[PDB]
Amino acid sequence: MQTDTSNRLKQIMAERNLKQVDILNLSIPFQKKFGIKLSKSTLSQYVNSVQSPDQNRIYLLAKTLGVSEAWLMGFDVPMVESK
Repeated sequence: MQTDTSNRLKQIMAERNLKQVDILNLSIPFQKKFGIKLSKSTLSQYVNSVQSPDQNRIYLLAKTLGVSEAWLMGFDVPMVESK
């Protein structure tokens, strides 16, 4: 069994009372440190199950939110310990 990245993002937003604006703004310092861009439009496509994140944007969002990258991809693993 597994889930998808859209469900994982929705779990984050329910656990921590976040909206997409919070996710995107929390990511800004990480986008600069890692050299990985994420736009408002792209993040909405991930939450609405229109596209899956590529390798670089999983890494960005897993570091931003402090969660396992395998978990954020939708595998049935622990939320925190990969990377």
